[PDB]
Amino acid sequence: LPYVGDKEPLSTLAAEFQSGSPILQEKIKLLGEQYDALRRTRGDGNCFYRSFMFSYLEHILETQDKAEVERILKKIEQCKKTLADLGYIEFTFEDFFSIFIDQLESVLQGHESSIGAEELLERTRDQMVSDYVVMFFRFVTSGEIQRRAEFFEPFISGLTNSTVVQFCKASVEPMGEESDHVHIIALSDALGVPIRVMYLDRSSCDAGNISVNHHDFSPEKPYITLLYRPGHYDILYPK
Amino acid sequence: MQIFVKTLTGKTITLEVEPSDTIENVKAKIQDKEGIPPDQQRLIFAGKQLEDGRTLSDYNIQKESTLHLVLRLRGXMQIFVKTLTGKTITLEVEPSDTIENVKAKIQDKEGIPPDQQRLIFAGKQLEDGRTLSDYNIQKESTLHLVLRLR
Repeated sequence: LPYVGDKEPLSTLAAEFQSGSPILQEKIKLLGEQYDALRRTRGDGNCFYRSFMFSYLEHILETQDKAEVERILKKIEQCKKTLADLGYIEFTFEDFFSIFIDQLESVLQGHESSIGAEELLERTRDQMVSDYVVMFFRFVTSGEIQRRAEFFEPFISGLTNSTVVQFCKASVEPMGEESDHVHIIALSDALGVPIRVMYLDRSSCDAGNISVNHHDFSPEKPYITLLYRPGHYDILYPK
Repeated sequence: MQIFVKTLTGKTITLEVEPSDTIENVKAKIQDKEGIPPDQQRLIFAGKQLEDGRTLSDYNIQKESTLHLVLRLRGXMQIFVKTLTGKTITLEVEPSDTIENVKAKIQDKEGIPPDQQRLIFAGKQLEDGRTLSDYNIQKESTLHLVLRLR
């Protein structure tokens, strides 16, 4: 149950399917040709948000991309503003914004806070930091969906039978509420960070010619890459 | 007859279909156009999701009706499954999975014939056509696998 696991080789993935489906054994073989390792994330409602959190912060840790940090802080300001224009009172989201902004700056090396891979791991492995950051991402997602209620409405009405506003309050904002495609499009646009989702299931339309397919979210290979198996996200590391 | 499918990035996919086609036929046509496996799609019309053994007719879908395409990307949820041999495995699931889908996932990992499987939770046998949400089984529950032949 650690919110985010140690780096494992893909052999542990392949051991889960070793005695089972040949399609999956092959897809995992093929996934090994592009990805070295995975980080399992705990399978609660927030696995996509937790995967994203850690993958992005690890990206800024490893890259020291100060320009990416500036850029995303602008996107975060504009989000702050749209939640303002939507009647959200600051005391309902701005604490989440402050916690995340501070994580982001702590991952930049050079100054006092400055943390390394291990303290980032324990921070995202500690309920009382990880959860606040999940919530930050949920509020950015909610903001982005309501800002575009008209575009997302036909997809949301079919997903749930809710209104966009309903959806936002019952499906996006609360802790634990599972995310889906709408959530991902919204967060990726809202923050402007690309995501590659490798889809690992048993589908095989072309017998004997197997590939792993993937869906790209792009507002330049996505530096966030997630493993998805119907129902659950972990983090992938490319070669 | 043509129909259109709108995607969450604003693309519009044009399909050639017949009113008697099933939703699975349409998903196959979408796979050919877009490269999305049919098991990964969710088609929507008039605020309703479209079920695989039903036809365009069944949903009143006529010439140049516009559908909507969402990818099956829901998460997080893992549950445990303990066999009676002390092996515990993890399973990736969704609250909408039928117990049948769950057994097909157990076959994906352990190769156990779904016809042989019985899943126990909370003192009862779990029924093939109900869902994990029917049972209010959430993340990190432990289902118990039991085998019977015939």
